[PDB]
Amino acid sequence: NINYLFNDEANVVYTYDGTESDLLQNVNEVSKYIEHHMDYQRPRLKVLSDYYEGKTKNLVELTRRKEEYMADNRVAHDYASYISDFINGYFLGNPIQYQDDDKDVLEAIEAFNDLNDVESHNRSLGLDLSIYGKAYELMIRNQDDETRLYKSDAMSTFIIYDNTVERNSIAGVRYLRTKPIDKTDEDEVFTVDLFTSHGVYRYLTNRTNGLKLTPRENSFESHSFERMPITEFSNNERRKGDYEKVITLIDLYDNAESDTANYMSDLNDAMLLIKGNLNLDPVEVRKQKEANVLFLEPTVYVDAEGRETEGSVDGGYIYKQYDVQGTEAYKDRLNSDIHMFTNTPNMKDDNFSGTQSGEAMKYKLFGLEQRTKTKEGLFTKGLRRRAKLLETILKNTRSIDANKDFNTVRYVYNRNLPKSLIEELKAYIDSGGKISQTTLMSLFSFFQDPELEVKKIEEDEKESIK
Amino acid sequence: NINYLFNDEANVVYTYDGTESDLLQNVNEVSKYIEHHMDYQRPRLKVLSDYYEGKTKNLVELTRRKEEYMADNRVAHDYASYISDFINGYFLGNPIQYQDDDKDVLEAIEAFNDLNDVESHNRSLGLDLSIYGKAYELMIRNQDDETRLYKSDAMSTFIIYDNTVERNSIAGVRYLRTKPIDKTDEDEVFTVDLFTSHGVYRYLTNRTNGLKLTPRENSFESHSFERMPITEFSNNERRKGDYEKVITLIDLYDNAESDTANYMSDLNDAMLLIKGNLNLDPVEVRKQKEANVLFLEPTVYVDAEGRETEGSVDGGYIYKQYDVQGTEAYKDRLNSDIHMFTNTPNMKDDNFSGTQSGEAMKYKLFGLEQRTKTKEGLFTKGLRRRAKLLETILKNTRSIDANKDFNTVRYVYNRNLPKSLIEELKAYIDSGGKISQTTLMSLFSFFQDPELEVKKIEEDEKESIK
Amino acid sequence: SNNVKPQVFNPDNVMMHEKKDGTLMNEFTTPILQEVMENSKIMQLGKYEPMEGTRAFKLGVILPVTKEFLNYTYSQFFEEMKPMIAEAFYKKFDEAGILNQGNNPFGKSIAQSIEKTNKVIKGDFTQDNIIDLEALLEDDELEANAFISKTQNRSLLRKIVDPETKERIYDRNSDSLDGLPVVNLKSSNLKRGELITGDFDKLIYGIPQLIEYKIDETAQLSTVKNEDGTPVNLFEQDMVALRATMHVALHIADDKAFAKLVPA
Amino acid sequence: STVKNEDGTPVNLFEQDMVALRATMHVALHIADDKAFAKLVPA
Repeated sequence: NINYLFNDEANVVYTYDGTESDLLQNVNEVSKYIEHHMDYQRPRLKVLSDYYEGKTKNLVELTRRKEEYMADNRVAHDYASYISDFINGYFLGNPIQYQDDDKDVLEAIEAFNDLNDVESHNRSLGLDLSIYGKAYELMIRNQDDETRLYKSDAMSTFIIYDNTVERNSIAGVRYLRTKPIDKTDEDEVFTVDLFTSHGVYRYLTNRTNGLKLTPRENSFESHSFERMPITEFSNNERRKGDYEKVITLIDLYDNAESDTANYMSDLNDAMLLIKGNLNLDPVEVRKQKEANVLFLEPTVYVDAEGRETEGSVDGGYIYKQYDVQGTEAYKDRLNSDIHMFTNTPNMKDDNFSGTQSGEAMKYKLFGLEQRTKTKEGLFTKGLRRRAKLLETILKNTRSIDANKDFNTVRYVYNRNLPKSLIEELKAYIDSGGKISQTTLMSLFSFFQDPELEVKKIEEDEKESIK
Repeated sequence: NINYLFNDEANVVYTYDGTESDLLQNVNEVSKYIEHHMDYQRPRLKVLSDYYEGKTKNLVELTRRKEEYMADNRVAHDYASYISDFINGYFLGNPIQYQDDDKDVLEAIEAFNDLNDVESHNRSLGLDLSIYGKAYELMIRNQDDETRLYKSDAMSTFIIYDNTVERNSIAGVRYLRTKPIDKTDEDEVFTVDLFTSHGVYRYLTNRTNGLKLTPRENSFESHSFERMPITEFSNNERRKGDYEKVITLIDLYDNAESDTANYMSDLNDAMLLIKGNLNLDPVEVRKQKEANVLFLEPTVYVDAEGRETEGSVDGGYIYKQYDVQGTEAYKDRLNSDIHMFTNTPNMKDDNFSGTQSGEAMKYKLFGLEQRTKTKEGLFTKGLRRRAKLLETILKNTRSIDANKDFNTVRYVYNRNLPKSLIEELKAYIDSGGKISQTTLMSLFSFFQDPELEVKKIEEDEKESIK
Repeated sequence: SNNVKPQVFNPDNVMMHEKKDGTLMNEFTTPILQEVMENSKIMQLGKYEPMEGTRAFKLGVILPVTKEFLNYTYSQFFEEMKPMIAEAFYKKFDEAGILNQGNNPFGKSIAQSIEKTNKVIKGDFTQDNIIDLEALLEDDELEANAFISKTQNRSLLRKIVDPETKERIYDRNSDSLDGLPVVNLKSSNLKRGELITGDFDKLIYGIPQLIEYKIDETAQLSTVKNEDGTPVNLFEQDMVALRATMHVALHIADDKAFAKLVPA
Repeated sequence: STVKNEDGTPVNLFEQDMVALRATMHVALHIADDKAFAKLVPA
């Protein structure tokens, strides 16, 4: 964990001094970047992903476990998923709305969004932003001649930026292990796709030969954009994940719970302790559950001079016990801190304010709102690049007039806070709102036929004339 | 820590007695300032940044740790991030608005802001203000002939000021290490940019030779401003960060919690203690988990004169324990003090009234508002310089009439408090407000088509005429 | 193993955290490359040949490391060492192809080409001897492409001036002689007073397999014996090793294309 | 270990740069009634 998440070589930004041409003529440089990514950045991302899947350290670190006769009782709590799903839903659970002053651009955007199911795509990006801290999307002109948008996995994609303060993206790379499922032999073959501002170059490598890039079939392929098609989004200016900073506390909670599970499994709850010199028949001991009287008769010792004295018999129940106060106060502190440092509502120490939920939520999530507003800023910074790409491909296909401009689009964000349609209708119709009958009926589910009802009303209103 | 954060040479303001020419003719003086910055100021900024990244001292101080058989259980709590994100979101989570009496200037400002995405930029400055206590911004006329604004990293930028009471900025410097990823060789070359009121000088240096500034390819590069382009913002009069003064409490909390985690890992929760001279078969002891009766038979000792006497057997459970009261009171005090000295809401000791989440918030954040109101002043003091630069470049490019003046702009700040659109609509339409139907519909998300609804209402309103 | 004094290995090639005298390299500062990495000269001069299969030969080395060394003394060792292996291979290939040294497996080399054609000049470095060296190539219609030299003889080259133009025939800044580039060999086999030249386009090489690196933790190293003489087991002794292999192929298309100058 | 080098040392796959394939299978057989089988043989 620590040695991967907090290493200095992980989470860096790759930069290159030369131009795209200076890089592309010397493809070995890209191999150096790929190797550095595999050796430093990928481990971090794999660890974060494992936590999202709940494969926490406690499950895999079997090295020091005991199972000679006791149970293993190793445990994983899934806080990482709880946190990331909550934070992502709060940010993008409600679709981003688009406004523009020019309807031609607005409808071109809306057409592209509908074709690509952009709502779900945006949510999946927000989720990757939550777990890995960064996310990538690739835009491609499809074989069926349509502009498509696809997410690119963080563990297999990265971008090399211009060294200047402007940090334009010079080139992006994607690489994937190609294998049969039979896992016969060498898993270590990678396909590499290198994206430049004018096309895709395709190569093969394996980790074995030190990743020297070999041209694939169809080794080059032109694309009609005029800038590198991959886009990168950041969770924050450090590109750090949401639970990445509390993984050590999640570990401590795993350990403490597995400790108590061991204590429960391995010690006897209670026993009848019998002391003193005596005869116990193991056949008679089976009556222990059904006897009412326990009679202990002490051994009488006879002295050689004739004295007599008795042994000390004794009997009573004993039971195991542990420091409940201190262990529960400690485990509660860990849980409380995991929620505090992630601005997630601590369900165990929570009270519903009165009867109305929205404003109580806006209070309790105030700390989460502060981070989300920055995430929102970086997200819009990325969406503008997606729009720049879309307008460029539309113009190059002349699917829109070259006169249009896409940077005027206004991205409007809404949080996924709970809402109350009754209070909102009352607030909209008071203060002068208007609603068409069919729409108003469509809002209430007690109408079995929201349209037939209109005819059924016309009949009544007609016979009311007579 | 202490020796770096509270040292006297860190956090000083560099001044120079001579004019810009007196400095520029003797560039070796810039070598002395760069050297001082590296040896005193940068360490402090590195520590503050490590704390924002959660790499607290407790994670890296492995020097005295133990791992011969116990676990490491080192821990980091991320208070620095929690604090900084909260305070910055509160100050700049809501974009700064602009007012002016002249629409020509107002639209030139707004055009520049839109091109540079100034909203996100301002937030990233307010964050650097919160981490390091100071932040920088560089303005440049781009190659494509556009006015661009870029934040400059606090760890690699500083300014040398005029010695007089007015403290005009004489020169700004930026210096960065240049390397490919595969080299870790002796000559750690730093590229140096020196910004003066007429241009940029560029040099190369390395620490090995003593930071002798050597001229470079295109050793000078003119710019069209008439004052040094870099601008510095200060978090407060002292340029101190927000958690700089509580890092020692954060450390104490890390140590206390890792201490409890050691106590939990290394001691057995409970054990069955058996005393006295006895025969225990380690094969029989495995029944301990499932036996109901424990029978202890004492050894009988026979005296040479024939006496008989019994050994003292005993048995019972024992369990580990720690001072939960005193340790929890101490750790609660640390948490309370960390929040108190940073005016951040203490979530563990908090209660909320009703549903006006803005008003109890203004009560509880009253202490935080007092500091933010000062930071707002210094931030505007910086924004005015940004505007002075923008007007100068616009006039020298004759993109605006030389008659205009930018100091009339009024910067309006709003806090990121929660708001209640229903309460506000009721307060705005009461007291005589007016809203257009399409806008009013755009406020409520139960309208699936806010514009189609108007046509759909016209149809109803038409058939109502018959 | 159960030996509590550090394990003596034969040969002593295993990296260790604890020296034979018991010194422990804890908190050990990372070394630095005080010399620049060397590069293959025949890969710099010669002509590359696209190849599969064929005549090649395999270079290889195995670096064993104690996992205490790999944990406490120097964690990044293997990553910092891959350049150094690649250098060792380059030097081995250069020394085999150029000087016919180091038990070269090929039956081909520049030293053998020169010794066969007897295209050797006895003499000190002089403008006339440099011209004669070049003329041994142009006699057979071949023009010199570069020079190979021991860097320690630049002191001799600076002493030669053209008596017509009255200027240095050797540009010490360009490191080019009579307008031709001079490449330097660090190997100990090329003596001070010796200089080699040829039309290196006539020297052809190929690389069927680029350097392959595998790291392993469970092999046996039969080539390294414990003090008791038993072979080292990586897993059992808690030790790690890196294997590197490479294939190289060498061909000389015209063995008269090379000439040599040597002290009298 | 079953294959030896020319010098008699056991073949080490790593140190020699070799690869080897192992195939294994578990199979069980049972005659439920020894009388259920008969054979015709040339005299």
